[PDB]
Amino acid sequence: IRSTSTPNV
Amino acid sequence: IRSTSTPNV
Amino acid sequence: GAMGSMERASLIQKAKLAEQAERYEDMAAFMKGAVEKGEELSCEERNLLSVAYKNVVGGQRAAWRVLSSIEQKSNEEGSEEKGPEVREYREKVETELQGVCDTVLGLLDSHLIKEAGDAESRVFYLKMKGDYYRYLAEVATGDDKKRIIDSARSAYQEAMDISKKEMPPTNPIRLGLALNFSVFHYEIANSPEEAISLAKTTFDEAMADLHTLSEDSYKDSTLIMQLLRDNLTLWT
Amino acid sequence: GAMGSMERASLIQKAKLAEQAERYEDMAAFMKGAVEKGEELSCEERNLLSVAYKNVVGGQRAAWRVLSSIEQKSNEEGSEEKGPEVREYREKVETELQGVCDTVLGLLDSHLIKEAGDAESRVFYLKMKGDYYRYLAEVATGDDKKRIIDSARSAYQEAMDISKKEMPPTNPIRLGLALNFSVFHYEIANSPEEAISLAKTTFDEAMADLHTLSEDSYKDSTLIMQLLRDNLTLWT
Ligand SMILES: *CC(=O)N1CC2(C1)CN(S(=O)(=O)c1ccc(Br)cc1)CCO2
Ligand SMILES: *CC(=O)N1CC2(C1)CN(S(=O)(=O)c1ccc(Br)cc1)CCO2
Ligand SMILES: [Cl-]
Ligand SMILES: [Cl-]
Ligand SMILES: [Mg+2]
Ligand SMILES: [Mg+2]
Ligand SMILES: [Mg+2]
Ligand SMILES: [Mg+2]
Ligand SMILES: [Mg+2]
Ligand SMILES: [Mg+2]
Repeated sequence: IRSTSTPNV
Repeated sequence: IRSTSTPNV
Repeated sequence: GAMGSMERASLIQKAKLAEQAERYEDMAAFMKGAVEKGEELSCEERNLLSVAYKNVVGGQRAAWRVLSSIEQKSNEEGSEEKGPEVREYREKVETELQGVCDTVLGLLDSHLIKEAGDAESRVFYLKMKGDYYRYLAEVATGDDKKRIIDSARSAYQEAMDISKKEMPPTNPIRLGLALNFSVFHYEIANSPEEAISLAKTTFDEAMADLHTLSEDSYKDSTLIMQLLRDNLTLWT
Repeated sequence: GAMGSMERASLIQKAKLAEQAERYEDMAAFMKGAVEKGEELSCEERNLLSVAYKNVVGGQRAAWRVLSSIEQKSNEEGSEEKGPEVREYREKVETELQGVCDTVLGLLDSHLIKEAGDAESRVFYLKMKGDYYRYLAEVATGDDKKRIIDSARSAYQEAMDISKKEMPPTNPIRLGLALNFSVFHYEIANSPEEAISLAKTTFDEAMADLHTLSEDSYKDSTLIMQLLRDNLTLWT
């Protein structure tokens, strides 16, 4: 449903 | 490794 | 404290909302607020209290174990000295865990257990007392480790005696108590044989009583029985 | 505040421990303590600050969305009135989220951004500023919604201008900024076409520069490029 933003890396 | 105790239900 | 001005029904409503939102610290504070209104709790409200605090302390226990493992690795030969930070932070997490256990124990002592007269309520609260002493025992290392272990044992034993006289062998609270007392024996009391005996006798007596149950009660009892079997598989 | 008496190196050490223990509120408080020592942060320390606060606000955003959905369902025709509790609790969680965003924005304003002169540091902190205004925008409904949206846009745009002049198109910070600005355009600014254009141009320019990279840098850049492609798949 919601767009993906930067993840934790 | 550790024994299982009651879970949340 | 901070929940004194909220209605009991609104505290229960918000505990259910906090459960849906996976906000377990909030859920626990709402349920502590509800208990402090002074009225007895129903079965569903005991469940909300149990779920909230089990999730909070479960996070703390998991964190404590990660930090204790790092600390133990630090204190072995060959390990470069890193200073007091690992011990300090494990201590911080330990102190917070102890505080949550003391909060729960305080609610049970003031005054949930003394007002609990039906078997389901009294056995549940005495099991809870045993569980939170067990969590204190997991982190205890001082001159009170033996008394903490004995406190857990006494609570579980009082609950066991009531459960065996007042509930059928398939009752979920009776089964969950016996599961957690068997975990006490194996993981805390250095009594693996007592653990295995309890788990086997509990499983066998429940199996023999399953024929008395409805389809829905059967599903509930067999879930916990599978946990007893998983532990017996692990221990044997 | 409470971390004023701890050494900077001990705050960083404990932030790493809190990460391993999945204690993200503690991690954030340790890193806020480190920033308040006044010294610039290295790349690894910016990562610890970013991971801590993203995990804290990410929990709050997830909780807020669950509660907002329940509240919206309550306000439809056919819905029995349940009282002010759902709105009150959504407000409580919203206020806490706003507080975390204001804390991060305050660290960036006092004084991380003004001392950041290298491209990696300045672009990272301006991206962070855009992200936390974006989180405020997600919950904004009043007379300041437009100014909050414009604050996010301005921060992202300043970061974009520096990134395009100072970093290669495969730099992970440059890629992550463009990913999150494209999310801003689609989810906040009602500009899906600008979102798709940005994500496509970013992906194409990175693809063309992959040949310049080592194996390890390649793996880093292609990870974020896959996120741009996942969004383009979602949006088209
Ligand atoms: C009806 C009643 O009082 N309760 C409290 C409970 C329902 C059961 N307990 S428990 O710890 O006894 C338990 C039994 C079985 C399982 Br699978 C899990 C926990 C937990 C709270 O709800
Ligand atoms: C070296 C440096 O300053 N940093 C901060 C970072 C490493 C990168 N950022 S980020 O938000 O730019 C980001 C880029 C790429 C990914 Br897959 C995730 C996040 C996060 C903190 O670490
Ligand atoms: Cl500490
Ligand atoms: Cl509230
Ligand atoms: Mg009242
Ligand atoms: Mg050495
Ligand atoms: Mg201690
Ligand atoms: Mg110093
Ligand atoms: Mg109706
Ligand atoms: Mg508000």
